Amino acid sequence: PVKPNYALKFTLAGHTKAVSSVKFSPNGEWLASSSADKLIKIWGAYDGKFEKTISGHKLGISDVAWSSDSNLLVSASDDKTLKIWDVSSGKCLKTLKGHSNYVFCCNFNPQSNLIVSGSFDESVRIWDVKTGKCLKTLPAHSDPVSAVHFNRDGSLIVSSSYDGLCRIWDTASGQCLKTLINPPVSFVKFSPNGKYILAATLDNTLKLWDYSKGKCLKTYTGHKNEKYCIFANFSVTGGKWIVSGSEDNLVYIWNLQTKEIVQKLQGHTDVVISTACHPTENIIASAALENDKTIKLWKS
Amino acid sequence: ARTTSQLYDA
Repeated sequence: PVKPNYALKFTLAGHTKAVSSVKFSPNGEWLASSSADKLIKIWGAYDGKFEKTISGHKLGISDVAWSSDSNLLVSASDDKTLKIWDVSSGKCLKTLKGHSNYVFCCNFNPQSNLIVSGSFDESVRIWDVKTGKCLKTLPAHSDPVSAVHFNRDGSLIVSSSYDGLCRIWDTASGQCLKTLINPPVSFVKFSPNGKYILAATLDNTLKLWDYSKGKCLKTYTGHKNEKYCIFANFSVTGGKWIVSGSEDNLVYIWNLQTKEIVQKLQGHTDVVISTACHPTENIIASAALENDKTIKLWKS
Repeated sequence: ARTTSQLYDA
């Protein structure tokens, strides 16, 4: 194909403050959303039906992540803690304490026996899911950490920070394997095959790097991104796209190889801070900040 | 903190 057919199907309302992140369940079943109103909300992925609300954090939440088996959720909050929840009961299974400032990002590893976290304390922390104990505290960066992500088999961690660096660490030892160096790097994540790394910088630019070689392979422009840490995604179910939010209330979709903008989705009324792609269907979830506070589902 | 401009407003 040359251009996708993304049309709006549902607009989800419920959050009373700005939404911070939206993540599809690995089983393609649910969509989890986190808000600055200290709440997580679970919605149906294909009908948008509100299913439940998860509460417990004392301050706003910046990120959510699912277990691989779609049974657990992890939450990073301003209350300096992460929280592991059982999605079905909604009860908090564990509280990860250790960071000394706002926890900004979190993610499970594929095994979902470890959790990686970044925080305003400029460190990356690796926690054991079973016990909730902190296994490792890597002095990751010199400034707030914007994103943390495991690779395809969980052997690597990638981290980004406002200090302008991206860093690949060996999970088993915690040692820094690679550093690419400066505008603030606001987002980072591995490609599906684990060979590439997508990094967004606060100069309205995305870059697909091959960290093996330490070389920038693609550059995506046209959108607006200078202030907020906006999520980006590889869209793999249909055509191979790069999807992102933007500070001009648009959802940008580039063709990965051509890097040309293939679509700009209109609807949100504020900065689209988070986007997520469905694991099996051509479904995109977008979330925006206050003045909007809604989640929009798009199908192609 | 992801929904704020704290670092940019400094």
